[PDB]
Amino acid sequence: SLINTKIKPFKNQAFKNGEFIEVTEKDTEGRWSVFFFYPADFTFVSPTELGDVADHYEELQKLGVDVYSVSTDTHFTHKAWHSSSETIAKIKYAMIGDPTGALTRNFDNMREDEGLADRATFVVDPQGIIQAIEVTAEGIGRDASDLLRKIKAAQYVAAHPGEVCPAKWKEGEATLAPSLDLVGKI
Amino acid sequence: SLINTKIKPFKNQAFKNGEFIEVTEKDTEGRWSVFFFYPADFTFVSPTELGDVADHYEELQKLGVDVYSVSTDTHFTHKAWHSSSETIAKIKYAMIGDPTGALTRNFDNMREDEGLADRATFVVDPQGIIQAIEVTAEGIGRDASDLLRKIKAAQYVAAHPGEVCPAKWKEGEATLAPSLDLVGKI
Amino acid sequence: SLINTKIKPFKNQAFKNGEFIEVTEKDTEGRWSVFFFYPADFTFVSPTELGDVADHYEELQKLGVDVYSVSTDTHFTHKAWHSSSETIAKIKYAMIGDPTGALTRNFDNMREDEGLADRATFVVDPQGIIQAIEVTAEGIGRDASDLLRKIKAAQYVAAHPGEVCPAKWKEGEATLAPSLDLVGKI
Amino acid sequence: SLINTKIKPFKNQAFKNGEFIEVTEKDTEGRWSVFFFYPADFTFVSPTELGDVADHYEELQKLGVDVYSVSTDTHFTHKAWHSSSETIAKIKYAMIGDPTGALTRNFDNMREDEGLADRATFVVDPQGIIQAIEVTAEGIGRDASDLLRKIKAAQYVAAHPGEVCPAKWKEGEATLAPSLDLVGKI
Amino acid sequence: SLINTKIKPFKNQAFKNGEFIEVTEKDTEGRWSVFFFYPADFTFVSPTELGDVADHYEELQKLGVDVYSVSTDTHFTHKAWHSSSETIAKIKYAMIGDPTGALTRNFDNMREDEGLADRATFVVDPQGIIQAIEVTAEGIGRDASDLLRKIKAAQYVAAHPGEVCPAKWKEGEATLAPSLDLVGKI
Amino acid sequence: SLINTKIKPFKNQAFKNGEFIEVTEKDTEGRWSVFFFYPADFTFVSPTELGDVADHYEELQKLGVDVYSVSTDTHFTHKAWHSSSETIAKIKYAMIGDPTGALTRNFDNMREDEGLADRATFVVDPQGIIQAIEVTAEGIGRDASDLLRKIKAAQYVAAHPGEVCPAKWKEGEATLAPSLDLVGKI
Amino acid sequence: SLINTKIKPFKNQAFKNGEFIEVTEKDTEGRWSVFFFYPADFTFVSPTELGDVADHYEELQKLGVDVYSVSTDTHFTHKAWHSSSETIAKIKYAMIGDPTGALTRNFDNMREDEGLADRATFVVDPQGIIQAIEVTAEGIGRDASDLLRKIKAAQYVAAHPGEVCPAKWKEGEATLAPSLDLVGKI
Amino acid sequence: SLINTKIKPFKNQAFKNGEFIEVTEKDTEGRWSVFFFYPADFTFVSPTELGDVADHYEELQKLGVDVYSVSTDTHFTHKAWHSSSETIAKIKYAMIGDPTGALTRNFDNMREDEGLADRATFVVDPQGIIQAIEVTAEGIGRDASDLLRKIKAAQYVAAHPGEVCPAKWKEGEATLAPSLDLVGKI
Amino acid sequence: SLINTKIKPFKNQAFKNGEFIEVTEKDTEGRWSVFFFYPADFTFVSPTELGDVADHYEELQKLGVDVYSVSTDTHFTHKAWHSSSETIAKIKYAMIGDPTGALTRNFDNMREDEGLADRATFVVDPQGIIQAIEVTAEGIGRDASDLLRKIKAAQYVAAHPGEVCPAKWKEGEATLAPSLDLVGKI
Amino acid sequence: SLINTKIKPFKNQAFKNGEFIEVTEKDTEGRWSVFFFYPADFTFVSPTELGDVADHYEELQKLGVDVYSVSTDTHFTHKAWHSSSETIAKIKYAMIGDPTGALTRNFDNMREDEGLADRATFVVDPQGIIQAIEVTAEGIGRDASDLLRKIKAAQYVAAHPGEVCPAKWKEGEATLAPSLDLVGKI
Repeated sequence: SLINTKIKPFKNQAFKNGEFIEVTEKDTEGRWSVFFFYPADFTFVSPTELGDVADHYEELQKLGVDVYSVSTDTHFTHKAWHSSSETIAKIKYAMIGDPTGALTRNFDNMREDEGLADRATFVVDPQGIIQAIEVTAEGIGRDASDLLRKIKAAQYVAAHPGEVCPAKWKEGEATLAPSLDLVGKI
Repeated sequence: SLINTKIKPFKNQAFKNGEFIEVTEKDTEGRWSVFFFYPADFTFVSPTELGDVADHYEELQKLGVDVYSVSTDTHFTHKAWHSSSETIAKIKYAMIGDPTGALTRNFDNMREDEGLADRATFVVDPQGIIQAIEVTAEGIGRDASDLLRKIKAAQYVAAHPGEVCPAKWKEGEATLAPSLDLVGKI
Repeated sequence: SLINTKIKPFKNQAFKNGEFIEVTEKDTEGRWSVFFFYPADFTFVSPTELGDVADHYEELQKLGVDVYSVSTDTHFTHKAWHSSSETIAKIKYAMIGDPTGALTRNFDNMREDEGLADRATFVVDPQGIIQAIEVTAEGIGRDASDLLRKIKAAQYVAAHPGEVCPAKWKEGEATLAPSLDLVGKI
Repeated sequence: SLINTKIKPFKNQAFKNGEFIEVTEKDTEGRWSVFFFYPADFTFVSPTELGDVADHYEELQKLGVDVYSVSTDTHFTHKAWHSSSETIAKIKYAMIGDPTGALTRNFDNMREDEGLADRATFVVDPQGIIQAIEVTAEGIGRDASDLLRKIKAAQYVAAHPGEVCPAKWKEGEATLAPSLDLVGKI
Repeated sequence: SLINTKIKPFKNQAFKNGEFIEVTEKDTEGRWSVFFFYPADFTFVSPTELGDVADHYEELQKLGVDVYSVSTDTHFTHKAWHSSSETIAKIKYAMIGDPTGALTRNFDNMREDEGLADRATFVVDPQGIIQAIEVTAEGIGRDASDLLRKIKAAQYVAAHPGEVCPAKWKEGEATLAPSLDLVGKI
Repeated sequence: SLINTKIKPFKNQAFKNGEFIEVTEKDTEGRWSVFFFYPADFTFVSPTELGDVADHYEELQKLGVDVYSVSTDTHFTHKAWHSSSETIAKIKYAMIGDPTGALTRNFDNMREDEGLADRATFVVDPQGIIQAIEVTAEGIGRDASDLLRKIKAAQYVAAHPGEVCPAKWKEGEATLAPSLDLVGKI
Repeated sequence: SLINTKIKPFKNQAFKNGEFIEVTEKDTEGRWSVFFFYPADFTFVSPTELGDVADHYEELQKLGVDVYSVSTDTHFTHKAWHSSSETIAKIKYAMIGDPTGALTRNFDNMREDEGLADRATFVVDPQGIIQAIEVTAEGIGRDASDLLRKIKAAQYVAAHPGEVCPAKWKEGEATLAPSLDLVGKI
Repeated sequence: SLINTKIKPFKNQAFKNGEFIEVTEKDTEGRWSVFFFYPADFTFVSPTELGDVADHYEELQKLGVDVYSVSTDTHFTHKAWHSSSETIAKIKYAMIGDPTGALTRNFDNMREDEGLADRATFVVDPQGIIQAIEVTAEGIGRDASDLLRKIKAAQYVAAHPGEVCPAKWKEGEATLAPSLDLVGKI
Repeated sequence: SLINTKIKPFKNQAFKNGEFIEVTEKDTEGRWSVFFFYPADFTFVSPTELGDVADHYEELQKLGVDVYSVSTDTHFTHKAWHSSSETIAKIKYAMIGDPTGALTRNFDNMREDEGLADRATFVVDPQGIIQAIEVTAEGIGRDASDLLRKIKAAQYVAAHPGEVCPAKWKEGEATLAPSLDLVGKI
Repeated sequence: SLINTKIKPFKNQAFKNGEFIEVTEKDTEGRWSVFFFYPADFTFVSPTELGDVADHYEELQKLGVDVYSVSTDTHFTHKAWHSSSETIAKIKYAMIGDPTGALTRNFDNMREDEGLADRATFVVDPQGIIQAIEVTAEGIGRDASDLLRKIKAAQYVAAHPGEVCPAKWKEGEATLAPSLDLVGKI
């Protein structure tokens, strides 16, 4: 898998809050990032997923997490989608266009027979290492609240070497401190 | 991503409720299956994840879903861990041993430098097609509840061709019906 | 050059007068076809080129010519564009989506560094042979009147073997009857 | 195709206004150039095409555009043809001989089975970049007026970065200015 | 060299006494042939050579010999040259056009850097076997008289197996009858 | 063809006027040379050919032309043949032995199924460039007088740049002076 | 065979007397080493073998020999086994975990179809050279006292260059001094 | 390792009790075999080992075990060695000669830089499966008694399906009956 | 070495008793044959060797042995040499001409840098198997009497299976009988 | 053939007059050497051949010729053979062992299917060049007296440049002085 591997350099145009910009791996350095891939603009499941992420974007930014949604459509298409759909209109993060498919292939996420990216999400830490991955079938929407829980645990372990987050962990709950004595006792 | 691909043939020994059994892809045919990979027996995060799934086993069995946990330890080791650990003793699903690492590699889930599988979960349908995937870093435990939501979502899309489950879908909530009129409307 | 070569098999989804249909080379056999490639939807020059063609569609149809616009965007995007743009709304011909870029590559017309098709037009006869080709730079708009002239010339030499259309030929003007005596005399 | 690519180096013999000269890519550097390929000397369609260009040569020269006709015939043959045909007689631009076919293949315009070049026109800017391409079947003549419209549009875009020419643009007509806001509105 | 080898199949367009015909290796079978290669039409040395051969055509036809001149020019060019030159107009044999260079290459006679054939002559017997080869530099004209002496010698050995024509041999002169007795006696 | 190419270096043993000498490319530098190949010593046609050349040796030497007869026999064999054949005895030039076939292959003159050289002659100028080539069948003898005309024609054009020898040219006749004005005239 | 070859570099985690340590080839430099491979933890023959060795561990240490048991199980497993089994509990040497199977493949001792190491023992001298090898089938336990005999013999020939140990050799008994005179005598 | 693999086919000349014979794999089928390799005849350690094996030949024969000693010497050398050596003379089993090194290489036992076999012993059961392997360095002689124990253990397991022999097992001691209940117990 | 290998098919021209013949391997089948290679005709050591063999030809023929002398010269040269030399004149066996070098190379006897065969002798039995080989430097002549001792020895072992000829063996002396007693005795 | 090639470097153990030594190409530099290959020790023919050579050791030594017998047996076997055979016991030259078959292969003298050298003899000069070769079948013994003749003739041609030894040459007999005049007269 790509788990625990460094993301690859990339260069893409994106639509973000009314303007076109260029995004590269340099923009991710030193930051937590979420690469949110979806099949295509103007579809059915994708907007509700992108809307869901938008509903948690202020919390993600406060956590120092940037979000980049990615599809194989052009940034021009994203711009138009943003103007015509009310749920896409609330998006204030960068919507990356990946028409050559290089960003999508970098994440091993292209459905070759369709020219579209699969429904996948990648959490990337400040050193660019992928810490959590989620991929679902075409007809199955993702859940932003699950993404957030995983991000908080990833941030928690980064700040607490020697500790690990048990299943279901949430801020305030007990963690584990790996030791030779704890081996077999849990 | 192995999303939307058929699982490959396999034959592994396993430990299940007191005895050793052989498990192959034939056992998965016609059923919903969950392949739950974890790094190693007698560790910290893993036990909590395995117990968490055990807590939902009744629910999963009622959904006609079989659980197969997998690690590169042997089935002998799984039996030993099942005797000495409170949490592991409550496991009633099959614990597959994958010492050759072939099962783990079939799922592109091997940490080659460690000889251990990554923390990955695969939801597989009755036709052997992978419908959902989740992979997390070593120190981040999974949450069985998220898994259950995706499973139900998958079973719903399988039972209702023409319908897809939007973001955060839960049984009882509206679904979407892809059509030409819906394009751009959501 | 692809001049005088037969078009290759293809299968693509498209938007046409309110509905999504599938187009293959079988749909072009026995008819005159114009493949009209453009970079991307929601752009600037492309809209004018598509409208210009739509302005001549009545004429092209009387001539028994089908038109297929092609871009690497999806058919969903075309539909959204057909609804938000007043000039695109007048397109009554098929708008083919080519997200995998296969069709575009068949016509050797892909700008690989952009994942977008170049501004090219191909006139194909009923036998599937390419009789005319036009390609212009990104910022230069094509002229539909010019396309029509080429089509009529191609249709003339088609129906009148042994006869060829000289420079500036139009419907009704003098043609040439290639013979040994005329050699070197013009 | 070769759209937006730089022309390759070449060195060929040509007949021009009563004398034999050598033409290389250095001759095109700093100037706008049209490479006009035709199948063969002493034929039928070609004559009317080369003459049509000669009729527009004054205009082309005023626009700083040179013209180079090309066929796989030798320069000797061009000289004889110029001195035996009233139409070819009025040609003042360079008539290049490409007996090795190298120039023709550089432009990917060789009919390998006949050893003759196809009816292709290439508009090359002062930096050697190909900005417009036209290819027609053997029995279809080209129109020099169409060529002039493309050169003017090409020259205009080169002189006005940030501006593009819509379909059917002519000197003095409204041009487009690609903005983020214009996306989807045109 | 190609001495004593069978010519390869070919299919070219040629000019012969006011008309255009097709020439294949099937037209040579059953007869004596002379393949006369020259650089280019409308030149200097070639006409004198083609004319010289024309001055011996009568004698050759009597000897059942067919002459085919070959250059990389087209058959159209040959027709135009026939008309414009006093010496060329008296050519009654077939003038083959080899624009693809295939025929010239079958005889290993192409000057690759010029795209023109070298000054070479090949004498081929009724079975397609090359019996004599002559090749001279660009500025060295051939002599039809010598061609005839060789044609006669070739025809003599063909009709008199066991006998060979010594140096300088000519019709009605002492030939040689190879035998074990003559070894080292001549 | 090997026409207009430079001979390759070589180092062979030869028999000349009663002694064994070594001949290399150096020996040809700055001198006109004729490489006279023949199949084998003690044969039939070859003696008469080698004798014919012997008769024109004065004339050739006077013209600054050296003669080298070549066969795949050794130099020992040449001496023996020079001592037993009245005609061979008159040979004053060098008889090269090419047992390895190297020299013969340098001139692309080997009958591979026999290990013997074909009946071929090469005229080489002082710069080592092949200016004339003649090859005949096994049973056909060569005519020295034909060689001299070509040698003279070769020497002429070498000392009269800009001028070319027409067909049948002989010392003391009208040569051609190519130009843009003589194109088509002749 | 790997007999008389140097061990390859390796890096593994081990369990030793209550703690986890890292072992590499560096740790064996300058000491006699025994690499004791076995199939899997929590099994039947293996425990008795490991215990057999533990019972000889004091004598081995007096001989300056370190012992490393190796299986493809993890070091966590070894710890659990050390706590749960009475015979394993008496092991005071390092228990190496080799989940990648690298150490195992270095010694060409992997049962590829099981992902388990074979029942093999290797004696390695201070310079890392293998001086003795033993491998038995899955069902055949090894005898630690035979190991010791070979170790003592390996140490003897090492400290006495010029002497070899005959069969059945025990400390104190006669040895041989290879000489030319001793050839064929014994 | 070659453990648990089937021996390959071979054909070698051997010396056995005064005469020369031929041994092949066929001779090992249905019986127990011990392939005893040694470096060279007329040496020091080897004689003592071969003699040791001789001392146990009765015991081995009663056990149904055939013994083949192997070295890269010829069978001629073996005979001569069997005459001049008191120890070798007492050998009554087959002494295989393997000058091509083929038999030795089948058992992966060749010291390539010496052309001599290493000191290795293989125990092969009636089905040709290698059950035990022992290899010692040049100066370390083997012990026949340990071979016997291993053979008896190999025979006991073969004759007692479901049982395995623990460390230090000898006829009359406790064996193990692998079962799920025993996992972790020993 | 070629010793004990079968000769390869060949077809060469040869001179034998005043006539030219063809020799192939069919000629050698069922007969003892001697292939006598020498560097070149008309030399120095060769005649004496060929003459030496000729002095023994009557004895050889009586023993059913044929002789084929071989050199890379032609059969014509052999004929000439047969007339001019009193020694060669006595040769009654076939003198094979091998101008292509194939026969010589079949016997791995070519001096590549000279194009001449080395001084080698090969004795070939009726089944085409090479039983004796002799090769000497350029200046060392061979001795036919020794060739005769070998032929006789080879014939003896062929007609007396189980018997071998000791060193110096000659018609009449005692031979040896390979067995088991004579091992190490002689 | 290895005739006229330099011997390759080698390092081998050997038995020489009661002691083992090491022989390398160094030992042959500056001296005449004879390498005598034979199949195997303790055989039948080889003994007589080796003794025959020993009978000529004095002579050979007085000539500055060293002898090295070679077989793929070890030097240990040679020693034992030198002690159990009256005739091998009289050998005073070096008996090289070549169990790796490397020395034997350097002289292209290995019977691959037996692992033994063929009966071959090589005479090497002070510069390490092979001047004479003799190879015989298994059952054909060599003659030392013929070897001696070739050795003397080889020493003569070396110490007398310009002279060669005719067939059957023995010291004190006529030699040949290779020159242009003698060509053909012998």
